[PDB]
Amino acid sequence: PENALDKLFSSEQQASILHVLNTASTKELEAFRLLRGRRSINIVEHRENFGPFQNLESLMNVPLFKYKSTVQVCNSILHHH
Repeated sequence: PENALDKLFSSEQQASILHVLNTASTKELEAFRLLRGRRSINIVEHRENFGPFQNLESLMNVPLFKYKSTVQVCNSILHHH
């Protein structure tokens, strides 16, 4: 986890992003431009079938997320939640 995506964020920043990923509706997620469309549905359905996100790296398990796009999504949620 020393090389985890999560290490790019402080613990409080990580908690703030995870809270949104774990509680926002698809409509609320689509307010983040990078999540408009299928990504928003994917986050909500993944958390329902696999559980709430415990770390940000876990977003790479969601279709349509890669490392770079995960970082960019998290940076947007951090600033605009």
